[PDB]
Parts: sequence; C-alpha cells; structure tokens
Amino acid sequence: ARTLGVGKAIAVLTSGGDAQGMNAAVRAVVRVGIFTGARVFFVHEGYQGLVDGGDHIREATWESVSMMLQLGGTVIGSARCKDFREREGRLRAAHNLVKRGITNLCVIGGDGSLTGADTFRSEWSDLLSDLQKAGKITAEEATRSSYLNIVGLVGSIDNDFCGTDMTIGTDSALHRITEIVDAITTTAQSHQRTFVLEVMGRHCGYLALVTSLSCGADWVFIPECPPDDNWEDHLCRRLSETRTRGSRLNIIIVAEGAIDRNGKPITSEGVKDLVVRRLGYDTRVTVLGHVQRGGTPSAFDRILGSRMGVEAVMALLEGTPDTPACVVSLSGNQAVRLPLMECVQVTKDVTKAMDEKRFDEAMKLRGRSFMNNWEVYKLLAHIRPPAPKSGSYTVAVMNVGAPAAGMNAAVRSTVRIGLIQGNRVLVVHDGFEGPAKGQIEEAGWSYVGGWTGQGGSKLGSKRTLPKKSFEQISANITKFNIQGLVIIGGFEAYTGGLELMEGRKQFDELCIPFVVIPATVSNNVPGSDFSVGADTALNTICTTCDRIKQSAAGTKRRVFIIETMGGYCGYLATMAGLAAGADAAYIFEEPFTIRDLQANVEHLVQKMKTTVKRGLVLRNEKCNENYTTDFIFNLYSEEGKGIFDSRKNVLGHMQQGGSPTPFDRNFATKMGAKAMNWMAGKIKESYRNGRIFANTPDSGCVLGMRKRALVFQPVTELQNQTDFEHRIPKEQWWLKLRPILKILAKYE
Ligand SMILES: Nc1ncnc2c1ncn2[C@@H]1O[C@H](COP(=O)(O)OP(=O)(O)O)[C@@H](O)[C@H]1O
Ligand SMILES: Nc1ncnc2c1ncn2[C@@H]1O[C@H](COP(=O)(O)OP(=O)(O)O)[C@@H](O)[C@H]1O
Ligand SMILES: Nc1ncnc2c1ncn2[C@@H]1O[C@H](COP(=O)(O)OP(=O)(O)O)[C@@H](O)[C@H]1O
Repeated sequence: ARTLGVGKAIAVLTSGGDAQGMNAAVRAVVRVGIFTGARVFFVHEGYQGLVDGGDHIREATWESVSMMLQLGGTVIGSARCKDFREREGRLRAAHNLVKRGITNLCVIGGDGSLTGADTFRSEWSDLLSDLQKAGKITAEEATRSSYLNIVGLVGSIDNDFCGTDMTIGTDSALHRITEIVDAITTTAQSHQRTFVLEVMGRHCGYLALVTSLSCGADWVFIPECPPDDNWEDHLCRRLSETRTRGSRLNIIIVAEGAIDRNGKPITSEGVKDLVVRRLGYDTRVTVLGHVQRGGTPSAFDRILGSRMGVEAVMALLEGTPDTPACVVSLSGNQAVRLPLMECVQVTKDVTKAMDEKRFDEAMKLRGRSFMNNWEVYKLLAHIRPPAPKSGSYTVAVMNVGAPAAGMNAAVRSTVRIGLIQGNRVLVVHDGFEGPAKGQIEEAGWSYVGGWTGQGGSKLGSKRTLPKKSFEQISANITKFNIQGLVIIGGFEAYTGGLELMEGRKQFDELCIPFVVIPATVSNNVPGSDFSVGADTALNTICTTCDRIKQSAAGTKRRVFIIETMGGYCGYLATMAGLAAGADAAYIFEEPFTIRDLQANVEHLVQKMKTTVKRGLVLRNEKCNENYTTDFIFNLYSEEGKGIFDSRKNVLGHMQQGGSPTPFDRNFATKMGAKAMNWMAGKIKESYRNGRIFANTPDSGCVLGMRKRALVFQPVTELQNQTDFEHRIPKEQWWLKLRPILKILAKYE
C-alpha cells in the first residue's frame, strides 16, 4: 500500500547515453515513488551531479515529470562522469546522499553505468567508516546505515546488456534506422545503387542484424560472427548474382564493430571500395550515428520505461540490508528482478568470449532469439533455392480477416522457408474465399520479393469463414494438391481454424494439418500475448494522440476524449492510454459504474484546475453500450464547463497501407518460418498410405507467443480459453497493467 515507502526517500538518475525512453522511466520512478509515500530526488547530469551536490539534486514534484513520456533523450540529463570511477568520487557522492537522507538509489544506465552502481552499494560500508574520520555526524549515519539499496533500469539503444529481452530505446533506435532505409529504399530508382549503412554496434550485432531482417539486407556484418576467410568474392558473387536476377538496389548493413576472423576490423568504407574495385557500381555509404539515439520514443519504449520504472521503485522499497543488487528486467514479457552482478559479470563475459576468437562461444552467450534471427536471416536473404520437383510436399498460405502490418512479412517468410525446404508453395488470393473460388497459384522465390516492408495485404484477405463451402475447398485442396495450410490472420483465422477441425469429421480432404499465425491490429486472438500489426497500430494511436494533445495548445487548459479501435479488446486503448499518459482509458474488459466515471471526472477537473493544462481521456470503441463516447464527452464537458474547454475526435479504423514497424516485420518473419518449419513435420508424420491424413488435433494449431516462447497450441484446446461472443481471449496478460496505468495518473 501507500504505507510502503513512507519515511523513505529515493534518488533517481540517468547515466550513459541518451536512450529514448529514459524520461518515461524516470517519470515512473518519480511518481510511483511519491506514491509509495516516499520522497524522490532527481540528481541531474548522471553520476556527475551525485558526485557534485547541492545545486545538482533538486527534489522531485509530481507535476515535475509531466510532458516527459514523449520527449526523446533524457531531461534529467546524462553525463559521463569519470570522477565516479574512483573511490574519492564515491566518498564524495555517498557523502551527498547521506547528507540528504536518501538511502535508495535508482540508476537508469547501461553495462557501465550499471556496473558502477553495482560496485558501489558493494563497498559502501567502509565508505561510511571513511566518511566518519570527519565527514559527517555519526548520528545522521547511525540511522542511515546498511540500507543503501540500489536497483538499475537498463537504458541502451544497442540493446546489449545481458539478462533483459529489451533495453530501453532500442525499439526507437530500430525505428530510426528503419525510417531511413525505408526512404533510402523507396526511391533509389536510378542505377544498381548499393547502399552501405553503418549502424551502431560496439560489440553487439543486434540493431545490425535486426535492421537487416526488416530491410531485407543483402549482407551483414556482426561482431559476434566474423565472416572468416573468403567473402569479398562471396559478397561479390552474391551482389553479382542478384544483379542479373534483376534489382534496383542493394543494402549492406555493417555493424560498427564489424571485424573479420582475426579481429582486424572490416570498415564500412572498405566494403564500399571492394564492391567497386570489383563489380563497380555507384556504391554509397551512410553512417547513421548519434541520430539512431534520437527522434521521439516509440510506444514500446514509452511503455517499457513505465513498466521498468515501477518495477524499480517497488524493488527499491521491498529492498533490504540482506538483499543483493537488483536490475529490473523484461523477460518473457513479465517484469523480473535479476541480480546485478550476475548480469554484469556476464554481459562482460560475452566480450571476452569474443576477444578470444571464440565466436561460436560469443554467439552462445548471446544465444536466445539472436542465433535464430541470424540463421533465419541468412536463410531468407539467401543466395537461392536448390533442386525442387519430386515428391515434395506442397503447402498453401493465405490471409484471413482484417488486414495487418506484417502479413506480407509473414507470407514472404512462409514461402521462402518453404522453398528452402524443397516443398512446393501455393499462394491463396482472398482468404477462404480463395480455396473456395479457387484463386490459387504457385509461389516462386521472387513472388514475395521485398514484401517484408510492404504494409496491408499483398495476397488479399477477407474475413469470410469456410464451413459453408467445404465442398468447394475440399474439391480444390484435392485438385491443387494442397496438403497443409498456413493461415495468417486474426480472430477469423482461429475461428475458421476451429471450423476446419469440424470438417475433418465430414471431409477426408480437410484432414491435413494447419497453423494459425495471428495477424490482427486488435490483439484479440487467443493463444498469443501479441498478434502481428498491433505495435504498428498501437504506434499510430500514440502518435496522433500526441498530435491531438500537444496541439491547439492555444485554447490552453483543454481536454480530449479519444475513441480507439479494437472491438471489445481494450489492448490498444489500454496500451496507448499508458503510452500517451491519458488520465483514463475506458475499456470493456474492466466495467465501470457511473459512480466511477464521476470519481474520475471529479478528478481530471481537480487537475485542470491546478497543475495540468491538457487532458487526455481514452475510450475503447466498446467499453460499454450506454456510456457511449458522446456520453463520456458531454459528461466530461458540462462538468468541466468553467474550468476547461474540451473536444473529442474518433480515430476510427485507419492504417490502410500502414507500413509495418520493424518489430511487426520481424515478429511476422520469425513466425511464418517457425510454422513452415513445424508444418514440414506434420505433413511428414501425417503421410501413411501414399496419402496424407491428419486427424489428430496436434496438426491444426495457432502459433502464439506465451510468456517466454512461441508455442503451437491446438485450436480445440484454446476454445475454453476464449470468449466467442466478444471475440476476445479469456485471459489477457496486460490487464495486469491497468493498475500501474491508474497510478501514473495519480488515482486511488
Ligand atoms: N567500472 C565502472 N566503475 C564506475 N563507474 C563506471 C564504470 N563503468 C562505467 N561507469 C560510469 O558509467 C557512466 C558511463 O559509462 P559507460 O561506460 O558510458 O556506461 P554505459 O555503457 O551504461 O552508458 C560514467 O559515469 C562512468 O563513470
Ligand atoms: N515492439 C514491441 N512490442 C512488444 N514487445 C516487444 C516489442 N519489442 C520487443 N518486445 C519484447 O522483447 C521480447 C524479446 O525479444 P527477442 O526474443 O530478442 O526477439 P527480437 O530479437 O525480435 O527482440 C519480445 O518477445 C517482446 O516480449
Ligand atoms: N546475408 C548474409 N550476410 C552475411 N553473411 C552471409 C549471408 N549469407 C550467407 N552468409 C555467410 O556465408 C557463409 C557460408 O554460407 P552457408 O550458408 O554456411 O553455406 P556455405 O558454407 O557452403 O557457403 C557463412 O559464413 C554465412 O554466414
């Protein structure tokens, strides 16, 4: 309760380099801290200000952190303080903390900033014994002894720190690198242009690799897996092969830290020389640099910051004199608290691992998804397909339902990995209306050329179901020889999937296996924590929310009521509501009585009266049939008659050809591969009599992200896990957030 951090005060601090999201993190720490009834002190300019003092440590006020969520970089400012690397420095800062009573330290930094704080709470003890030779009164110390616990949120655009699935800013970083390539690409038309982007990457190929998977990079260079002997030619033959195969351009991403087998760095510029001294085409080089670090923070990063924030402050109060250092982290999509040292003493271990030419090892400590992205990437950018024909299983891929950003990313993968396996792959136009009307065709390796970035649905999707036309489809699945189905779509994908099983009872043809890759703006599919194209939507809501809000700022003291999409699923609403820091986001999964609405409006008002000048009120397009937008609006209006102005617009259904964000492109890529892979199997094990017959419920699935790993779940199994009238899954991880969303809004 709010009786947790009373008689307790904490110092927050950025350190290291600006990472879009640090502000949101700070804000969280400030507010949740003040909320725990504790006191929060700012401490400007990284570890410096802590070393310095007085003027560098103002006390934080609630209002102090508004207008931050969306602001790039750090407002509490960061520095590089070399002073802190030595004891004297600490003696100095530690002095400054005990002088103000602060006993809790929040450090939002990185591999370094972290290990600094790390090796501080460490030898803090004697630091006190030392401060007693004169320093301060042993009385202001007696009761401020062994309780200086510290936690550390990892900000970092290179996302290298070991232990967390995402560091703050890297999504944003990814966005930047993408926007460029996005452009660098949509207009290179004019000669076989060959770009050479050099992205951030000390001793970490993450942004490097990922940017390559989204762009459809022709070649990459990553620290952890050096090209070893040969290659120039490899890359030439490559860039050369693709030349004849037809191509407007080439993109060769290069991690900064790009080295060769021997450690003697491969230079972006050198790559350029090569590609020209050999095949010679206008080959240019760009070196993004310190921009990747700016721009405004993405929904994810705004959100990740808020989450880590609270996790930090909590870890800070629940702290103890018998507990080790905390490093809140995202993991399996749930916040964890990992031991600081363990983390650092490891994240470090990956560099050594690399120092010694032990890259297989380096690649190991990175392990996770990394290794996959790697293998999957090489595969998809791959030279080309081997010897086809023969008794190759043939699969069909289709889209079903409302369109999404990522569908093309998914289809492209599904097909390619398909051909890499040696299987035939048909492509279906217009979801189920497809096998039915029979608009099916074979997809060659190019059919999906550079789709990865294209939004909307190249293939065509319709949310119509299949039952009413099994005759037709079964007829076609028999004529085209479809013997496996990969369905990319949303609730109708799942729903039409269940509709398939039933068919297995009446039709032999239907007795093939099928996977369902979730692609829905709304994130309403049972089976996964995230569908594809959700971020892309969620990232557009956020944007225009910020616009609407931070606009017409002339009228001053005004409130906006915004209605987001998502049917009955209040994911978008809830998430955006938290990313654009709205005072309230009325969603369906959490019913509200008018006694609430009031308590809620008799609340924004008390704010529009004092501190705040702009109000944000988000409402799910279905949170409730009577308390309509128009209801909420007028209620919010009248009630704020004197005090403020207020307008209300309905975003409605947009993102027509909305280009998928780096994350959706990746998510949609990792999957369509993971499925065409899994399907290779089921078609294998479902063959028995020179016929293929799946009639188990192991075939026919929905592939979803489940707190930590993808899992093929059987449709029939999810049924009692899903509300069908509202078309929303029954368990929704994110409802767990609402509270933290109401906290940052200063409620309860
Ligand atoms: N080993 C260390 N001991 C003490 N402070 C450190 C250490 N490493 C880094 N720092 C501090 O972290 C801040 C920035 O270091 P950097 O190496 O840039 O960390 P990061 O990679 O997390 O941004 C500076 O205040 C620096 O003094
Ligand atoms: N845009 C995002 N929206 C939601 N979660 C995200 C986003 N970006 C990263 N994450 C989180 O980071 C986790 C770990 O990512 P990871 O396994 O390394 O794959 P990638 O290499 O695609 O990040 C994702 O599974 C997800 O939980
Ligand atoms: N797109 C790419 N970017 C960077 N390296 C690549 C790419 N594609 C292939 N390679 C590298 O080519 C080398 C050989 O490719 P591989 O698939 O192992 O077949 P083979 O070893 O017979 O040439 C590997 O080191 C692989 O990492």
